[PDB]
Amino acid sequence: SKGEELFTGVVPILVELDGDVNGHKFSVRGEGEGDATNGKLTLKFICTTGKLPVPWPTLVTTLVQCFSRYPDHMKRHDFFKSAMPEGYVQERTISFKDDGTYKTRAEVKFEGDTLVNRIELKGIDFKEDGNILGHKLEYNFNSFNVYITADKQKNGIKANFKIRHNVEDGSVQLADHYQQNTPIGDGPVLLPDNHYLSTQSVLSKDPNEKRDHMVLLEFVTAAGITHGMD
Repeated sequence: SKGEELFTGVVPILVELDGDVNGHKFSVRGEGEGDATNGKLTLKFICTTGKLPVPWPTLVTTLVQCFSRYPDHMKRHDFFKSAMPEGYVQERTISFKDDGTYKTRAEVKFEGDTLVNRIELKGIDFKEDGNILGHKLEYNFNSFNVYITADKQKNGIKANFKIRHNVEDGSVQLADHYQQNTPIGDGPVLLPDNHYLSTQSVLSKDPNEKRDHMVLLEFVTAAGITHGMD
């Protein structure tokens, strides 16, 4: 790509999310930076409307897979960077087992030198005293493999995967993710062979921050392609 060239160094990131879950309206803003060469990013998120009405871990996947490290032998399979700078639309349905559903639409693109993720999230049918609206989820995350496939009649990619959030009573809350990404612009993109993204996330708190917030460190490497060396 020349989309690839845009990620050779450290890139500033801005994330803005506008949310509505059972009529609770909220906003989140995140800032930090990404380094695709090492598949690493660092971000701090603030709930700008006050107290966040859902648990922070439930928003992680919604809150820039263009910062994945693709190994050399797999560069031909990186849709996310090939869509830059014009970007891509990322849509999900996140279905919480025995509870509500989030639907998300985001545009991920450059605005000047900053990579921007701008999201709208709508959440419906949540149980007012279930694990989500009742804040019964632990503050932690885990590592996941996200399987990527080429959209079979169209010009983007797809992914489905399960996130498992720990609940405070020792159980797990499932969040089944269905994802589609499609380019904003018109010019050629890379359509990948089947592979996956090996993802790891660590959450923390800033001892000096008294707003409702999440600090996040993430490492993401692509894997699972046998051919393309030398």
